[PDB]
Amino acid sequence: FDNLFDAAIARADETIRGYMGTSATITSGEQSGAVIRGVFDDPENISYAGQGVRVEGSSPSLFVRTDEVRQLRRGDTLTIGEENFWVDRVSPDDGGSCHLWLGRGVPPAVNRRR
Amino acid sequence: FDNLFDAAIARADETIRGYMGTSATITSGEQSGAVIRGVFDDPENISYAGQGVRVEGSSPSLFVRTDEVRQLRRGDTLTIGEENFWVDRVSPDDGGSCHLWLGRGVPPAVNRRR
Amino acid sequence: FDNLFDAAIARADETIRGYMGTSATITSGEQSGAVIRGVFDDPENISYAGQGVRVEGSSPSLFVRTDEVRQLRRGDTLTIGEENFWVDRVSPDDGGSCHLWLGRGVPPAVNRRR
Amino acid sequence: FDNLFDAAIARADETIRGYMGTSATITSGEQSGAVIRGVFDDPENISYAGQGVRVEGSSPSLFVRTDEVRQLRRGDTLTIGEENFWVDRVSPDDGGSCHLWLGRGVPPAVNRRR
Amino acid sequence: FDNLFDAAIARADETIRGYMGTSATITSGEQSGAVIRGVFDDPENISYAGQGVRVEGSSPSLFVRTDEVRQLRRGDTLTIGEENFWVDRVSPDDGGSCHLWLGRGVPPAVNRRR
Amino acid sequence: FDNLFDAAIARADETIRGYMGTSATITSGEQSGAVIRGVFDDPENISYAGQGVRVEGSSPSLFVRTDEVRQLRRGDTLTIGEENFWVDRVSPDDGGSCHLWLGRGVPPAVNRRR
Amino acid sequence: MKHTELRAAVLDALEKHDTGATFFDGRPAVFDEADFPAVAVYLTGAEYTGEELDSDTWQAELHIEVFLPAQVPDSELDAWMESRIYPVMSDIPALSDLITSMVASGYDYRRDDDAGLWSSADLTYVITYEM
Amino acid sequence: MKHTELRAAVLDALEKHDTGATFFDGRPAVFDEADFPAVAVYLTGAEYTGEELDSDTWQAELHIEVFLPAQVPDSELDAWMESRIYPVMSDIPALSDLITSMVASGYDYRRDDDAGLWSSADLTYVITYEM
Amino acid sequence: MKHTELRAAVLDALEKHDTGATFFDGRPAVFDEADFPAVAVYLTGAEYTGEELDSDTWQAELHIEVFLPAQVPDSELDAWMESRIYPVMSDIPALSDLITSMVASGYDYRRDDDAGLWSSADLTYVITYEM
Amino acid sequence: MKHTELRAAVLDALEKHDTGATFFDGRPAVFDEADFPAVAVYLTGAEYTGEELDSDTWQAELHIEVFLPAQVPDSELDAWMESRIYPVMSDIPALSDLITSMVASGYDYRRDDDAGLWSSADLTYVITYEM
Amino acid sequence: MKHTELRAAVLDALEKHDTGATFFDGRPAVFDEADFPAVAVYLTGAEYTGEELDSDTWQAELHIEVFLPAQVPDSELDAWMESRIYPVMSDIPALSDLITSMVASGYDYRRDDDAGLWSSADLTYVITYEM
Amino acid sequence: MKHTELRAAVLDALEKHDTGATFFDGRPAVFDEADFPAVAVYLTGAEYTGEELDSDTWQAELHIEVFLPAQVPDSELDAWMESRIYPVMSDIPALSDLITSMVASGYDYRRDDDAGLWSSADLTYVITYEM
Repeated sequence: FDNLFDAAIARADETIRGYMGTSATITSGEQSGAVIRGVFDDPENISYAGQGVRVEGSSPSLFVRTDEVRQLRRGDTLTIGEENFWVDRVSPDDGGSCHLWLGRGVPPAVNRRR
Repeated sequence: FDNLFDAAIARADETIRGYMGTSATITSGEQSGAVIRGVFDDPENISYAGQGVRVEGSSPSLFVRTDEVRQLRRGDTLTIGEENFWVDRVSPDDGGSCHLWLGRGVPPAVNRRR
Repeated sequence: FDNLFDAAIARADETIRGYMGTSATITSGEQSGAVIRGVFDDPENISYAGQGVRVEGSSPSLFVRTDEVRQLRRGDTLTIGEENFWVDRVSPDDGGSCHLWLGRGVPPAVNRRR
Repeated sequence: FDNLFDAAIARADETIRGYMGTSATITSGEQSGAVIRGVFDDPENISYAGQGVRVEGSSPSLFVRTDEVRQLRRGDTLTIGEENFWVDRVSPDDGGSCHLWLGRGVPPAVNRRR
Repeated sequence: FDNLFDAAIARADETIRGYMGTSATITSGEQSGAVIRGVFDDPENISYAGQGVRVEGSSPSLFVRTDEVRQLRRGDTLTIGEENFWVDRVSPDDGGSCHLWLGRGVPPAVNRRR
Repeated sequence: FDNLFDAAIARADETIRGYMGTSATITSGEQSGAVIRGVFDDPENISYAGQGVRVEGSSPSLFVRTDEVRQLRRGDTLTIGEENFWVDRVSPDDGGSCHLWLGRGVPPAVNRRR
Repeated sequence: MKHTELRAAVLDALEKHDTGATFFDGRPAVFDEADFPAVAVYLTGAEYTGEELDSDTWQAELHIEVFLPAQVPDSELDAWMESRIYPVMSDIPALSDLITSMVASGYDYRRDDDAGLWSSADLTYVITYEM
Repeated sequence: MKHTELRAAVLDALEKHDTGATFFDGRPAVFDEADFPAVAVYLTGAEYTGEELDSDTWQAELHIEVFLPAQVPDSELDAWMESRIYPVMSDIPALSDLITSMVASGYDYRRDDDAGLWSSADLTYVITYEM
Repeated sequence: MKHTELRAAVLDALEKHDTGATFFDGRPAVFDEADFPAVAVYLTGAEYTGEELDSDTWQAELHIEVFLPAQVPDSELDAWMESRIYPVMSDIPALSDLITSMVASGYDYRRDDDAGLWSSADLTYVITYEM
Repeated sequence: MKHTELRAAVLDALEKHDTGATFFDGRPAVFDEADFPAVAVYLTGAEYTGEELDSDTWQAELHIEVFLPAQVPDSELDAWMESRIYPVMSDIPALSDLITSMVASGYDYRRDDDAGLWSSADLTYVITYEM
Repeated sequence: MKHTELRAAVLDALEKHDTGATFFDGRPAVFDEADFPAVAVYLTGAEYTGEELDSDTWQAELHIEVFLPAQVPDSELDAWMESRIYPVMSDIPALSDLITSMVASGYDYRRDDDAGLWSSADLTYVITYEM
Repeated sequence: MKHTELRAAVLDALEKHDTGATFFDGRPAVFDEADFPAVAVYLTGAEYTGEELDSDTWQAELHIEVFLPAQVPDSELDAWMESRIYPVMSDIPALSDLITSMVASGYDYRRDDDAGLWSSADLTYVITYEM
C-alpha cells in the first residue's frame, strides 16, 4: 500500500465487513458464480406522483471491497438471502471499498444500439 | 443470525420494547386476535388550507418487531388503550424492527377493482 | 402506568413543574374555578404586512399536566399574574403533559352555526 | 419570586450585567435622567439596493433589566459613551431582562394622528 | 476600560495578533507611513456569468486593532509581503478589533461629485 | 516564517502529506518532469440533463504544497498510479498548501486568441 | 348588498336539508379530525364592474368549500358536489331579492400531500349584486 | 351525468381486454413495487360551458394514466399508450349514452428523478356532457 | 396635487365620524396589539397619463387599509368596508377641489398565516389629478 | 405512426455514417464518462392536430441531442450540429413513408454549471403524421 | 449622444439648487449612514428604435433615485420627490442639445424590510436620442 | 453559414484595433483577475425563419460581451460599449459575404452582487444568414 493509512483503513474496512456482513451471490454476469460479503442497508423513501398518487418503496445498497467487484458491470443480477437484486450504479473507489446501489426488480431492457 | 451485530441489535430492540412499550391488539385482518407490544409516539402537526383555515391533528406511529407483523396488511384496524387506529404504511425492515404508521379514523373505502 | 418509563417521566415532569411553575387560574369555561400550575414561556415574533408595516408581538404558551386539562376547551379564558389570556390550541398528549397555546386578547367571536 | 429558578436567574443576570455592562443615560422621555447599565452589542449587516448600490451599516442593541425600562417608550433618545442612540423596539419580558433594539440616527417624525 | 471583560478580551486579542499576525504597511492616505499588524485570511470563491463563464478569485481580509486604523478610510492602499491591496470596507468595532476587507486590484475611480 | 503558527502549521501539513500521500508525476508543462506527493480524494457526484438522462462521475482533487507548484499552470497533464489527470483550477494559497482540482479527461482545446 | 345577509341566506337554505355537517360562516375556520365534514361559505374578490349608468354594480365570487379526510375516495367528493350542493344552490328564494344575477362556475378538487390531513373541494359561483 | 357512472363505464370497457394490471378508480391511489403497472382514471377541471340555451352543458377532462417502473425503456411506454389504450378508447358503446362529445388530446411522458421510483404517462381527453 | 394635502383631506374627512382607531398617515406604520385597528392611508403607483394636451395629468391609486387581529370573523371586516369606510368616501367636499376623477375599485381581504398576528383589508381607489 | 418505427428509421439512417458514438433510443439514457460521445433520439409532446376531416392527424416534436464534456470549445459543438447532423436529416428515404411533413426548428446549446460534467446540444424537429 | 455628457448635464443642472446631499454619477454607489440622501443618476435599458430612415435613433430610460433612511415618513419622500426633483428636470437648457425627446414616467417608492437600512424612490424618464 | 467562420470574421476585425484585451472565441471562457478585460463572442438562439421560398433562412443572435472588475465606474463601461465596439462592428468588409442582414439591438449592463468579482456588459445583434 502507498501509505500507512491505506493499509490501516483496509484492515479496518475488512473488520467492519467481517462483523457486519451478509453473504451475496452474483448470478448473471462476468463473475457468474462469485460470493461476496458486504453490509446491507435498506432505507425508506416515498415520492408523490400528483394529487393523491403516493408511491412507497425503498432504495437498497451494498458495501463491498472494490477488488472483487472489478469485473462487475451494470445490469448484473445478484441475490441476498431469498429476494433478488440487480446492480444500478457502482460508486467510485473510496479508500478500499465501494458501494453497490441496487434495485429490487428484474433488469430493464437496454437502449444502446451497439 | 448472520452476524454478531444482528443478534446484538435484536436483543437491544427487545429490551427497548420491553422497557418503553405499550400493548396493542389487532381487531380486523389476517391476524384477527394477535396482541403486539410497541412504542407509541404521537407527534403533532398542523397544515393550513387557505387564508383562514387551520387543520389541527397528529400523526401517530408504532414501533414493532417485524417477525410478528408479517401477515399484517394495509387497512387493518387495531386498538391501543381506548382509541382505535388503522394501519397506513408499514415501514421496511430496518435492523430487526419496523414502524406502523397509523391513522385515527375509520379505514377509507378501497379503490382497487380486483 | 404501562411501563417503567412512563412513571419515571411523569415524576420528572412533576418536578419540572414544581421548580419552574407559575400559578394560573381559569375563569370562564367548564373548569370555571380551577387553579393550575405550569411553565410560562413568552417568545417574540414580528411579521410585516407590506413595505412599511411592522406588527410586533409575542406568542405565549403554557406547559401543563394533561390530567387536569381534560375538560378545558378552546376559547376559554384564564389569567396568569395580572394579564389575561385565552386558549388557542391544546397540544396532543405528549408523555404526561401537554402545551396550552395562548393568546393575549379577548376571545374572538365564533363562526360555527350549531 | 414565583419559583427558585426565577430568583436564581435574576441573580445570574445581575452578575452578567455587572461584569459586562456599559453605562447608558436616557435623555428625552418619561425617564428623563435615569442611568442604566447593560451589555452593548454592535453586529454588522449590509444590504443591496439594486445593481451596485450597497448600503453598509450596523444594528446595535442593548441588554437591560426589565424593571428600569417600564416607563420607557419607543422614540426615546439615550446616549452611550459619546454617540447617541434612539429606542426602536423593546423586546418582551424574558426571564428577568429585555432587549433595547436601537438606532443610531435622530428619531423619525411620527405618523399617528392622535 | 468599562468592564473586566473588555480588558481581558483586549489582552487576549493582542496575544492572538502577536502569535498569528503578519505585518502590513499603508502606502497612500492619511496614515501614509504607518505599519500595522494583523491576521491575514484568504479564502476562495468562484461565481459564474452564464454557460461556462467562470470567474476564479478570492476575497482576502485583515484583522487589526481598531485604535490604530481610526484615520483609515475607504480607497486606501496597503501592502502585505509583496502584493498590493486596497481597503474595501472597514468592519464596525467588535469588542476591541475590526476587520479590513481588502481587494487585490488598483483602487477604482470615484463617483462622488463633491 | 512570519509567526510561530506558520511554521507549526507547515510542519503539520508536511506530516499529513508524509503519512497519507500518493506520488504524482507531471508530464506536460513547465515542470515537465517533477515528482510530487499529495493527498488524493475522489468523491462522487451525479447530475441529470433531462427527464431520464443521468450522468454519473467523480470530481477528484489533490492536496499539495504550494512551493513546488509555483510554475504549474492550468491545462497541464499529470498522472497518479495508472490513470491520467489534468489540472483544472489551482486553489489560492491557504496556510502552506493548496489544492489541485483535477479532471480525468484529455485537456480541452483552448479558446484564447493570443 | 350586505355580505352578512347573503351568506346567512345561503347557509339557512343549505342547512335545512339534513347533512349532519358543521357549517362555518365566513373565512376564519378552525377544526380538527372530530367535527370533520365541514362546509364553509365565503365571498372573495369583490370588484366594481360599473356595468350600468343608473346605479352601482359589483361582482363577487361565492365559494362553498367542503373538507373531507385525506385518502377519502374521489367518489365521496363527487357526491357532495353533484348530489347535495348543486340542487340546493340552484334555486334559493331568499337570494332572489338580493342577487341580480348568479352564474355557475366549475368546481375543483385538491388534496394535501404535505401532511395528508385534509382534502377539500369548493364550488365556485359568480355573483353580481348592487351596493 | 354523475362522474361515478362515467368512470365505471370506462373502466368496465377497459378491463375486458386482458392487461394484467391493477386499475384504480378515482384520484387517491397508493401502491408499491408489487402492483406496478397500475392504471388510474379520474376527471379534473370541470367547468360551466354555457354553450346551449336549452339546458346545462359542462366540460371536463378525462385522464387515463399508467405507471411503469423508472428506467423502463421509452419504447415500452409508447406501446402501452398507443397499442392498448388508444384502440379501446375510440369506441365504447356505454359512453355514447352519457357523453355528447369526446375529443382526444395528446399524451405526455413524465419521469421521476428525485427518487427514481416511478415513471408515468397519461392520455388526456376533453369531455362535454350535461349535468 | 401635493400628496400631503390629499391624504390630509381624506384623513380629516375620515376622522370626524367616531371610529376610535389610530390613523396612520403614509406607508411607514409600526404598532402592536394595543392600538390595533390602525387605519392607514397611502398613495401608490403614480404614473404619467398623458391624456390631455392642455396640461399634465397623472394617475395614482389611493389605498385605505385597516388592520384587525387574526381569527376575527370575516363578517366583522365586512362591516368596516360596507358601513364605515365606504359611505364616507363617496362624497367629501375637500377632495373635489384637488381630484378631477375618483373611481372605486374592489376591496380585498388577506390574513397572515406565517404567525397569525394580523388580518387586514384594503379598499382601492383610482385617482386622476393634475401636477 | 408507431414511434418505435420512426426512431428506428432515424437511428438507422444516422448510424451508417461513421461517428463512433453511442446511440441511445428513448428518454432513459444513463452513461459515465467513458462513452462520452452520446446521441439520444426521442419524441415529445404529441398532440391531436385535427387538421383534416378525412383521417386523424397528430403533431409531435423530434429531438436529436448530443452530449459532450464540459469546457469543450463551442466551436466543436457547432460542428456536430452543422456538419454531421444536418446533412443526414435533410433527406432520409425511410421517413418519407411514415411522416407527412417534417419542419426544422432551431438547435440550441446548454452547459452544466452545478457540477460541470456535461454539455449537450439538441436539434428540434416538428413531425406531422397519422396515427 | 454619449451617455457620459448626458448624465453630466443632468447632474450639473441638479447641483445648482442647494440640496446638501451627495450625488453619485453612474450605477456603482456605495454609502453608509452619514451620506444618507445619495441622489444617484444612471441610464439603463438602451434599445435600437429604428424609427427614422435618415439616421440612428435609440431609446433609453433615465433614472434619478434618492435614498432616505428607513422609517422616514412617507410624506417627506413625497415632498422631496415632487418639490425638488420635478421642477428642475422639466426644463434644462443643456439637455435640449442632445436629447430629441424626453418623456416623463411615474415615480415609485420601495422600502427595505430585510434589514431596514434604506428606503429609496426613483423618478423614471424615457429618453430618445441619436447615437 | 459555419458559425466558426462568422466568429472568426468578427474577431479578426475586432482585434486589429489596439485594445490590449484577451479575446475568447466561443461560449466556454475561464479567467481570473490577472487577464481581466476580456471580450467573448458567441452565437445563441438559432432558429429556422422560413422567410423565403428559394432557400433556407436562419436567425441567430450575435453577442459581444466584455467583463470588467466589479465596482468599476459606470461611465467607463459606456466608453467600452460605444467608443470601442460600436464603430468597429458597424462595417466589417469580410462580414458582408456571409451575412445577408445584420440589425443592431440594445446593449445592457449587469453586475455581480453575490460575490462582487465581475461586471459585464454585452452588445446584442440579430443575424440573418443562409445555411
